[PDB]
Amino acid sequence: ERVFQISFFNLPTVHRIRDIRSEKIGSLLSISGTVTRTSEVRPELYKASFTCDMCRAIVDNVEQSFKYTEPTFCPNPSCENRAFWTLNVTRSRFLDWQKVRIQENANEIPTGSMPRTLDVILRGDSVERAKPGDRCKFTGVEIVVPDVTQLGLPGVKPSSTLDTRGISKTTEGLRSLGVRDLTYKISFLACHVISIGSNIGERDQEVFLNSLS
Amino acid sequence: ERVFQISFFNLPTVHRIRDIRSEKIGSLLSISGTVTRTSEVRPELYKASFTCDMCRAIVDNVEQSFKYTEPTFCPNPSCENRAFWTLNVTRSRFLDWQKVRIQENANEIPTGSMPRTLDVILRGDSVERAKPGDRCKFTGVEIVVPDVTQLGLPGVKPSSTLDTRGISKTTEGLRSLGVRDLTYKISFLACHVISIGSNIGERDQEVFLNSLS
Amino acid sequence: SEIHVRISDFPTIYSLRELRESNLSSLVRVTGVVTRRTGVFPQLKYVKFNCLKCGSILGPFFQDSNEEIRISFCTNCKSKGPFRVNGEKTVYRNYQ
Ligand SMILES: [Zn+2]
Ligand SMILES: [Zn+2]
Ligand SMILES: [Zn+2]
Repeated sequence: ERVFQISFFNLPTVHRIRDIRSEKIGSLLSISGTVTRTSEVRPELYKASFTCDMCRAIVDNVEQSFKYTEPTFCPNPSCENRAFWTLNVTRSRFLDWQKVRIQENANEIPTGSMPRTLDVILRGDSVERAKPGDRCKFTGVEIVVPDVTQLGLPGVKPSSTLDTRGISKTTEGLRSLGVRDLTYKISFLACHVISIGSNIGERDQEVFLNSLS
Repeated sequence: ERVFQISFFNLPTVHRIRDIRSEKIGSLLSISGTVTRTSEVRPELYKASFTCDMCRAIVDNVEQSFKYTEPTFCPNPSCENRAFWTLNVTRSRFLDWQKVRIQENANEIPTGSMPRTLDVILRGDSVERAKPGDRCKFTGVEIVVPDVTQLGLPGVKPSSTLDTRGISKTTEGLRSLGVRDLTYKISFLACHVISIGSNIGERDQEVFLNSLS
Repeated sequence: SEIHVRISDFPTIYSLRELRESNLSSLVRVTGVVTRRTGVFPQLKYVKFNCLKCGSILGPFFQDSNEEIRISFCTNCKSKGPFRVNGEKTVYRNYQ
């Protein structure tokens, strides 16, 4: 099956990098910025195909959303456990992936502050449409990505522990639980990349005169 | 596939139970004896159907020769080990098996000796043709069966050890070998059973008058 | 006991900047300038083990270049004990 990508453009407003707020996470947005770093094109696990460790039958077309996930269904009835799996990288499907870093435009930086950066990720056909040093308008979705460096930051960092209310227990003997931090940074995932001119306002001549009306 | 059985009968000679010697093991033979005990008809594993433990795939039509055997081939190429298997008793094939004990005929006993018994095994259609208390002529093969009671008997009991001459070893460190005793007793595997008269020389009358000439 | 076949004059020509999702597990012909190279390392090719329980030396097994290979049975003492790779009886290929 061919993967399709929907690219939206001509959004009514264009946001600065510093205008990005947490209320717009998971929402369609258009930002602008100057590209500083471009990574090389890398494969991203889209449709993972797994084999169970002890039943050893192959299953395919597993949804992959950001962090790496393994299925717990195990549809064959031969075995009885869910957690143990092994990835088949040859059989699984991948998409193009690029992490391009963008910086606030020089006219948009506030009075005394330094420019702040943002890692926007391009997937599929949008990859390699941005060059080091040009001004690009990215249309996409404001996403959120796990950050570990917020451990030393002041303030109450949210955390997640397992709720145990409907679980029966006995004090037979022979008390451990899984608690994990909720610390994140805002990132962007663009479906449309257009390069507006770095100015204020292809070697062959034929392709140039074809472009002009 | 049905399980065909070849029964031979009318051999030129019939041997006594004390005429049984080790040099006729694996040979066609006819003996006569008085049946003393008959066992319940039981199933015997004829074609085993096994499942590999970590392949979890089934294999069938495995020959079982006397003692219980497990295949080590595993034509499924998923596994790399041969010893580990499980038996599926429902899918495997069985055959009718009976063990009947026979004793010396009264005239055949020597001068001062007590009668000696032999366990003759009937398979297939020959089961339940031997009844307690009658003189019977068995035709079959002198087979051999493992015996544990010969442990304290005088004489050198033969034993088998692994021959280790072409096996390379290293004294890395961190010497055990498998040895078994080859002690055996003679038994009989009969394909044909006929009940000659317990005398020296069916209630309905029609079935009796039809038999006469 | 090993003959390597080298395919020459592959028609499709790719630059390193245009390798994409479609070229995985496929033959690509790419040009470029070598920046730096590592030393020649021995990679396991015909891997041979020994069992710590009995000291028996197992048969040679081919090492796939994709992943490490491991053995779980001894076939002499019938144990799943810790097997160790001995380098004197293991055969290697060159790696760079
Ligand atoms: Zn499974
Ligand atoms: Zn197997
Ligand atoms: Zn061993």
